[PDB]
Amino acid sequence: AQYEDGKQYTTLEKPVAGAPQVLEFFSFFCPHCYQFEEVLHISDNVKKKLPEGVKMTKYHVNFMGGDLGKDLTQAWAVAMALGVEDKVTVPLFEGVQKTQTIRSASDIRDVFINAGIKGEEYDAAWNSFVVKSLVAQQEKAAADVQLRGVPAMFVNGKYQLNPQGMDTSNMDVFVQQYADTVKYLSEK
Repeated sequence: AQYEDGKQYTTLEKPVAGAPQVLEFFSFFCPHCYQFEEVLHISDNVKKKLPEGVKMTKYHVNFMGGDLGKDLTQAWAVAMALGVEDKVTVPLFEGVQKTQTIRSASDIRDVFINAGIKGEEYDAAWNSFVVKSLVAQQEKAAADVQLRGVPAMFVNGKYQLNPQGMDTSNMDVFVQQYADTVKYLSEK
């Protein structure tokens, strides 16, 4: 067939019940994740081709970057809670990987402040139980699929995207194949 298990995607032998429809994992330390997000815009091109009624979830992971890595998972929880993902994703990626000006939890906080989130409102969220449960959600979702590398995308807790089975000569063409594959998997 045109889409083949083991080629553009794989099937989890241990499917995850109640999993988000489309679930993407990343780390702000992850070089291919910087490419995915800042250069290829995978999340965005996938979303624009998703069927009606299929929602997209994106979670951060702990297993890169040690202590700062965990701070970033908590910061991403804050971003989700406040709904400012689209204001902090670029400066967090560039702060960690481009300028390398993010070295501490305080430096992460600076990104949100510069983006216009008020200090008290960031700090309140950071220390909130709603953020603690969002951190838990992120950790649980990664645990459920035994996650060991990023970037990664999962559809309905059953299928895992396999971008290595795709031509990267042209970036535009790769992105649309990736997006078309997610849409196909979503209609399965």
